[PDB]
Amino acid sequence: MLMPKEDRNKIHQYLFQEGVVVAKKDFNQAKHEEIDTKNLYVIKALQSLTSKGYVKTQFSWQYYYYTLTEEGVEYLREYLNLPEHIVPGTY
Amino acid sequence: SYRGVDLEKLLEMSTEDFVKLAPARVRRRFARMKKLRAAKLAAPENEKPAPVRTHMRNMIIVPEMIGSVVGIYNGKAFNQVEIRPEMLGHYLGEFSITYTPVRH
Amino acid sequence: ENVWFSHPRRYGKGSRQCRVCSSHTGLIRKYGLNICRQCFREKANDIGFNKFR
Amino acid sequence: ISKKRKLVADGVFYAELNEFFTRELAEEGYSGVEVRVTPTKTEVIIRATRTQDVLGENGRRINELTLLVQKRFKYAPGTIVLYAERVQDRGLSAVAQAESMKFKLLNGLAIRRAAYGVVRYVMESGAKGCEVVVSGKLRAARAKAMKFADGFLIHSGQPVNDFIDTATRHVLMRQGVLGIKVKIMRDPAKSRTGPKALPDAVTIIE
Amino acid sequence: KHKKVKLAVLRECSNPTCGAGVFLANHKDRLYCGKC
Amino acid sequence: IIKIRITLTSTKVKQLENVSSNIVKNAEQHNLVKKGPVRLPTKVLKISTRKTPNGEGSKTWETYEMRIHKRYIDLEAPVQIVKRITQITIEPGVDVEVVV
RNA sequence: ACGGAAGGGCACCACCAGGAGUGGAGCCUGCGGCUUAAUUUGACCAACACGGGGAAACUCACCAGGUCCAGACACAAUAAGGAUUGACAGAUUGAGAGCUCUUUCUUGAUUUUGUGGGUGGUGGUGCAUGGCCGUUCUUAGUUGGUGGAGUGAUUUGUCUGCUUAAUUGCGAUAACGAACGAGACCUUAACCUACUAAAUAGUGGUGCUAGCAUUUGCUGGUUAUCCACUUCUUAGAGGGACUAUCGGUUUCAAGCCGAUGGAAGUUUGAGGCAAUAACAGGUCUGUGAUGCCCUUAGACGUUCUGGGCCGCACGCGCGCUACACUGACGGAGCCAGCGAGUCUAACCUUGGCCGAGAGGUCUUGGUAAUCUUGUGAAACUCCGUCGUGCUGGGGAUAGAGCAUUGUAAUUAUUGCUCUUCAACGAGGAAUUCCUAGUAAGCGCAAGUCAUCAGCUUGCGUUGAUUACGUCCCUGCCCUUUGUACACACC
Ligand SMILES: [Mg+2]
Ligand SMILES: [Mg+2]
Ligand SMILES: [Mg+2]
Ligand SMILES: [Mg+2]
Ligand SMILES: [Mg+2]
Ligand SMILES: [Mg+2]
Ligand SMILES: [Mg+2]
Ligand SMILES: [Mg+2]
Ligand SMILES: [Mg+2]
Ligand SMILES: [Mg+2]
Ligand SMILES: [Mg+2]
Ligand SMILES: [Zn+2]
Ligand SMILES: [Zn+2]
Repeated sequence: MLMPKEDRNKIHQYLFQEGVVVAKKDFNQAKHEEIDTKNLYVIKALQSLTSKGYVKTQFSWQYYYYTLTEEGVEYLREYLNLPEHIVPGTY
Repeated sequence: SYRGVDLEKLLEMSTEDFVKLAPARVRRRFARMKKLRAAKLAAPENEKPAPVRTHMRNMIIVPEMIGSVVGIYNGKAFNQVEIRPEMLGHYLGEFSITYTPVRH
Repeated sequence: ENVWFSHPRRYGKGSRQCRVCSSHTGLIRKYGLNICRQCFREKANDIGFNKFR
Repeated sequence: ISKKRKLVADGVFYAELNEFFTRELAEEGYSGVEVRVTPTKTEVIIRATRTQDVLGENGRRINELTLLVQKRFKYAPGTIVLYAERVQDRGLSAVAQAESMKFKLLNGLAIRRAAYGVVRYVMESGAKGCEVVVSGKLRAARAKAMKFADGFLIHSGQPVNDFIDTATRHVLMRQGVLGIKVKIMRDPAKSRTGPKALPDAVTIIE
Repeated sequence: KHKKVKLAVLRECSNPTCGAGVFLANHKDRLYCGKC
Repeated sequence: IIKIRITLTSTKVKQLENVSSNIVKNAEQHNLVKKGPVRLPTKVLKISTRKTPNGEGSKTWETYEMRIHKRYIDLEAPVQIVKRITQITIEPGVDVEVVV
């Protein structure tokens, strides 16, 4: 996808600040309920890096559930330039 | 002439005024392609304007589009009709038939 | 482009869908179920709908 | 919200949670959820055969599942609490047995061997009857259906609602889908709730 | 078929979020920047 | 002493009656004055649907029912032993609303 | 398995006796055909008001067109003097679309270009499948263990006879003992001057209190106006029926038939659930169920505009309205039950006002045994007009106007007013459903639903005639029997 850098950073920071992302399968919703970003943007940034790994997705009645993995925590630490003590919220 | 208004007054009557002398459907719709003049005037006189194409079959004939040639879409093959004062108050789609006559 | 990429979907069959399978046809809109008739048959016992008579 | 719509939506939410945990905690042996509503918080008691994988390291998995359910169902943090307690008897849960047999067929085990393993385990776990139906292209063919039964099995009347556990799973093999149906008739004698015998069972004292 | 002609190495208006990198384009009477 | 009404709604009649009887016994053992438990007619939320997932076969219909049962008991009680009698009822499946 | 073989039993998806019809008319609706750019498509007892399929847009799958990638990601061919993104205005376009161009600004390692690999698909395959439904089959049927018979397939058990709705039982007996089905069960509809309890149900009497009558009585309002009670209502726990009692008749019982009592005596009525084996039955167009195949950037993805699904020489199925006086029309009488309904918001709407109507407007109550709602339903009843005529039956077709829903009513969404006033004079051969609160007539709620019922799912109102049988027709069950059938008499 071709998404703004700041919007991708908003999604990335919510992901490695809460641990889980729940996005409705609606590729036209203007705003994500939790994140001030396009729902399409959230969904596709995850159909993105969840494919390299770093996350696990479950569909479950038109509602994607993404959960971080260990490689996810490491990669997002590197991405957001965070010190190696800020564990995800789920920890 | 329309219902109590001659052609001369019609040609000068603005859409808003004309609506008041029009049946229930059209005036309710008004209570709820302006390039036409660009072919009405930007064309040689004593002749007809160039056709202006549109998909809007639900456009009501007002006495502002009188004289213009409109290519109405009926799903394919824009059909050119000349807006005449008898068309007033009718939908654009009433003059571009959507189907082919069966002819068993 | 993005301006003309959605027409009104505020009503009619295209506004709503099954909350399970996102199908537009056969929807159950009673009591706010908003479930396809087939999905409702599949998970009627989970919701609390049972056959007695 | 009206009471009709409230209770209907509560049932719908229970079904949503049930399917979510069915899809998520399959490999962890999920066996069913229960939603208790307390004035301060809602509690969701998960029954999974493995109540350590659902928890996770220091509760990581259960906390992330709580986060997922909060974010999906718009719950203020702290107002919902998942507790993975236990499945008291694995062999009596049709859902657990169906999931186990699906896992066995997926990772490779003969249909008859896996089905009779499930049937034998259920019967030795105190059940008064078990039946496993495997339907589909057992070996690439006309898609037969094989039944493997032990004990007896009433089907049906009211006693099937009373004590019969049925579960249906789709196993996705490289050649189509196999359908697994597991039916367990638990012993009415050790019911510990509801009627303790069949309606036509008469016991006399002397 | 957006081609975006290469446009090899090379004023201002209101809405001060336009931060002095918003040079105008001149065909004729063109007072509108890229943002608008 | 404030007058409050407790409304109990549930699909499971046995536990709804367990809660209503716990409330009545708690009001008697705390020596309150209560208008008896009124049982408003159970709402049968029925829904009719076609059994087949397609359009083939004999047109066989299927009625599913959700019987919702409702109860209200209103009485007069002070704050501590009204909070305790609304916090004693945490039986699963019964929804309880206390209105002042 | 079949038989234009036999015996026994059984069924208004069979008949007899009948009722209501359908088939004939107009229209509604589905199917075929024809037509079309497309008229998307599945289905041919067990397809055809079926796909919950009442499609203006959406739905949508079809057609004429126009966008976007929502082509992840390991990888190499583009990037740190720009890989890329977007766009005012004008051409262009249906389009106020940066689609593309005129053309120069904006943004900046997110993409773009090719390989590999994914992703979506209402694209194909229901003869590759899961699941689910339908059907065989609404019948009473089905199966081990051990024993008996047979070389064996297999058989007995699972049966002569009575009995039952029943492979239900009496019983008989190379079987014995069991399992499923039936039944039992569960839901519901009947009753209960019995229990518990009710300004979310109701009843009496006190307050206040309009009318009539005036010796205290009739009917009334008093929704914070008191007290008592639960007959009506509600819903918990229970009771009640077990063919009870008495006759008759059964081989010998199982049972059956009468009468009495009873609220109820046909499994008390109606359902829900419902075995074993199957069908190349339907569904890949419910599914983020799914294998394989196909396609994947000029898309079969997705979205937008417009059209189509409804198109009409014609054939068919479900239906609505009728053909009239057992009626139509006008007044007046004024009686249900099942239900549904809005808090992030526009749902059910009382009442006031405006309007001939539809409808509009101002409020109100209701998240509901509370308000809509006593849903003041319709048929029906009474009193009148009509007067037997295509008539004041019928209301098709059509013209004009007024409203409502909707972004949008043209191919008329629907409602309303006036006008027009077709066929139809009870319907051939055929053919359907039905045995009691049933048929039929009658409307109402719900489902779909922004709007749109002539549909369906339920509900109540009025309420017959006929029969209480049979195996003639069409079928079903058991047994015997024949078979050159086993893809099983198509
Ligand atoms: Mg039964
Ligand atoms: Mg006859
Ligand atoms: Mg008729
Ligand atoms: Mg498509
Ligand atoms: Mg098939
Ligand atoms: Mg033997
Ligand atoms: Mg035999
Ligand atoms: Mg077939
Ligand atoms: Mg159609
Ligand atoms: Mg329909
Ligand atoms: Mg022959
Ligand atoms: Zn669905
Ligand atoms: Zn600018």
